[PDB]
Amino acid sequence: MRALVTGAAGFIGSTLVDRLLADGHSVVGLDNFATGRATNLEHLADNSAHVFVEADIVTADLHAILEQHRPEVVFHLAAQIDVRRSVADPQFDAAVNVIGTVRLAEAARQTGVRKIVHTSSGGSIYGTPPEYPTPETAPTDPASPYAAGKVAGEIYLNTFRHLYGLDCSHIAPANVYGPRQDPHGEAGVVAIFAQALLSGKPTRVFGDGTNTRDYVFVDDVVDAFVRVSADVGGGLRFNIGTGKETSDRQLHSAVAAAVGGPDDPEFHPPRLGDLKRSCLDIGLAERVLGWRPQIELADGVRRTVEYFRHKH
Amino acid sequence: MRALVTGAAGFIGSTLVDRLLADGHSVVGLDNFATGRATNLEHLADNSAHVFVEADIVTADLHAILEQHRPEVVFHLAAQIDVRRSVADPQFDAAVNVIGTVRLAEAARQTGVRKIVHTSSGGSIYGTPPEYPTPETAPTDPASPYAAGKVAGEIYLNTFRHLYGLDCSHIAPANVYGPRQDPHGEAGVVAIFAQALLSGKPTRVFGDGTNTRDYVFVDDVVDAFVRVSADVGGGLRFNIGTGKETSDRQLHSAVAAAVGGPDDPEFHPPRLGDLKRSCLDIGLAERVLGWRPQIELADGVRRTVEYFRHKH
Ligand SMILES: NC(=O)c1ccc[n+]([C@@H]2O[C@H](COP(=O)([O-])OP(=O)(O)OC[C@H]3O[C@@H](n4cnc5c(N)ncnc54)[C@H](O)[C@@H]3O)[C@@H](O)[C@H]2O)c1
Ligand SMILES: NC(=O)c1ccc[n+]([C@@H]2O[C@H](COP(=O)([O-])OP(=O)(O)OC[C@H]3O[C@@H](n4cnc5c(N)ncnc54)[C@H](O)[C@@H]3O)[C@@H](O)[C@H]2O)c1
Ligand SMILES: O=c1ccn([C@@H]2O[C@H](COP(=O)(O)OP(=O)(O)O[C@H]3O[C@H](CO)[C@@H](O)[C@H](O)[C@H]3O)[C@@H](O)[C@H]2O)c(=O)[nH]1
Ligand SMILES: O=c1ccn([C@@H]2O[C@H](COP(=O)(O)OP(=O)(O)O[C@H]3O[C@H](CO)[C@@H](O)[C@H](O)[C@H]3O)[C@@H](O)[C@H]2O)c(=O)[nH]1
Repeated sequence: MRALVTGAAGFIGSTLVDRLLADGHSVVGLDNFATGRATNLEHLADNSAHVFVEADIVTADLHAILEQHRPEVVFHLAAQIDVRRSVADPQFDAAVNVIGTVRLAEAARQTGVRKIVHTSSGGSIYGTPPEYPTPETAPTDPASPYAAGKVAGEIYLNTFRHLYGLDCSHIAPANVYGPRQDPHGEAGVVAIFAQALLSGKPTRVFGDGTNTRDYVFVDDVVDAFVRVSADVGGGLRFNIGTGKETSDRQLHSAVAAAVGGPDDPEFHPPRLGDLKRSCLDIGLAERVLGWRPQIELADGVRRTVEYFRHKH
Repeated sequence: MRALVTGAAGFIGSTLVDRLLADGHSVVGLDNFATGRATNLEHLADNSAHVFVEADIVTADLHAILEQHRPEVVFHLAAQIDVRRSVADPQFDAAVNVIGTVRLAEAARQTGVRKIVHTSSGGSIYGTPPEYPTPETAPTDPASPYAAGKVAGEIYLNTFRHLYGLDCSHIAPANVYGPRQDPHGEAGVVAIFAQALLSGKPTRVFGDGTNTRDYVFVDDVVDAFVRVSADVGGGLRFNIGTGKETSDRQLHSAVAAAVGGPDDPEFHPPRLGDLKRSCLDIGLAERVLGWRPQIELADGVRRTVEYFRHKH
């Protein structure tokens, strides 16, 4: 099939691009390099089944782009991804994450696109949820502008589905980690710990370091995108995670074990917008998509540390 | 108290301004005259308790404005209001209704505003709902971009409530009508019918004319706004309607009776984006706010026709 990936120059996006090409699809990648990296795509230079478009989803002529390339499925990964940034500038986060999504949907509905696969935020959209692990039936309750914009994106796509019959599904990942995640990003703790511990630079947790997340490996997340791209799970959100909680402190220890050396992070003040706990019920993805994560944290961390070590 | 009304030059906005002034408040009205009219406020020219600011919520320095005027309550009525327009240009609708709301919330949380009263759309946010009359407990299921943006607005304000403790409640009206509603557009059917029939100009219904809405008089909606402006019903949405369905055909008959004119509408094609039925369960507003609509359709329609007959 023909696929278009927004945020294609990014961590998850470039990984998804590689997977789709392997699966025999032709791919158009779209990115403005806000946080993505050309090196994530540089190996594709001579592949005729791949075309890259440098474009900003907020302002670009998405209608013209989609009219040219006629993607059957659009995988929408382009976003402002930093929670703290969204607090600093909710307007900008909303422009990229809400307006960008709306413009893409409006383009897609006019150009024969079959389905948009949205990227929500399983890790943040439920806010402080009524239970853990958190199922998709739990109400959204965002507590950061980033989380709100992701919810708004889902709703707008659901709307276009009613309005025009433009199919959509929402991939809602937990905390994604692995190769190609920006070591110099403001977010992505696994990458941050790995890079710093390899370099012997200081590491820090926030609060008492008890804050928990659900750490899911990139290759597993990519598989979920592929599964949901077919005519299945239409109209629905799927939590994509492991259903296992790992504290800031516990993760540090695991990364230290993989790198070697000391396991002694600093403790810094909590950050406004960040939730205390995150753990996803992944039953729906199993039942409906046949999706299950293959990579356990210890293995994923080893893989990620090794990757960083080699590239370092 | 100090109050600021966005959309103050509009139909509901100007009516609310009048009420707030009568209740002894100082009022700042804010509008860009996208759909509002200076004539709706011209009677206030010599009232020292009223100040008007011309500003576009999408781009104006709202922080500066709130820092100057220091409202305790912001009544947020500024919006793109036309469902079909939202279908024709979802980006523009999203810019005004989502981005505008986000910017206002970001301004308000910085200037010591106690509460924002949002205006949602009870009539559209539920889409095709599970039951009629529809309670607030029914899931939102928007089927127009306008409805989606109203839902997104709610969610962002709920987010700012978590983030900063900026209080919010969502007034979610059904179909509001009465004096000052503009008769010259495609929205505001009661006004359209009333002025056209008085003028002997053609009228029309859409589809088979059986579509229903819940018609609630402007003064009733204004009272709900005032009631919810106190520290009451924090974090909640309130359906503001009558809980009675009137079809397009029945409405036309009602307006024709009030005017004393012919009841012979043309029949035009359906409008994409328009729901078939809309009816609100108003129990929650009664319980929490002590609010009930006083004005029955027959009486409200009479008062609406009179507005056009007495108009300067
Ligand atoms: N990494 C995680 O833990 C995680 C978990 C849940 C959700 N997500 C979502 O997954 C998606 C991919 O995130 P990631 O982890 O790969 O981060 P990333 O920053 O590597 O990927 C985001 C990509 O979007 C691009 N982009 C940003 N704004 C753009 C714009 N206006 N126009 C065009 N392109 C733009 C960036 O340049 C980047 O390449 C995002 O939607 C993110 O919100 C990530
Ligand atoms: N009329 C109804 O049936 C009804 C019911 C439910 C919801 N609402 C909501 O009630 C509010 C008022 O609607 P109305 O019926 O009075 O219509 P209206 O068009 O008279 O009022 C909207 C006002 O907002 C102003 N405005 C629009 N965009 C603006 C911007 N970018 N910056 C500043 N001002 C801007 C317009 O100029 C106008 O004065 C809106 O939020 C609308 O969505 C209306
Ligand atoms: O130096 C650091 C950085 C982070 N953390 C902790 O690591 C966790 C994860 O933080 P971060 O890597 O910044 O990710 P999140 O803010 O949780 O959000 C990520 O995971 C979400 C999952 O839904 C995505 O939506 C977001 O885009 C993505 O940035 C938190 O508990 C932080 O306190 C540390 O202890 N030390
Ligand atoms: O010439 C006309 C115009 C409208 N209608 C009918 O009247 C009804 C009401 O339509 P309209 O006045 O355009 O309002 P809505 O599209 O229902 O939306 C209104 O009511 C919502 C209630 O929440 C608000 O959110 C919106 O801002 C407001 O425009 C519909 O069934 C139309 O078919 C006619 O029969 N003839």
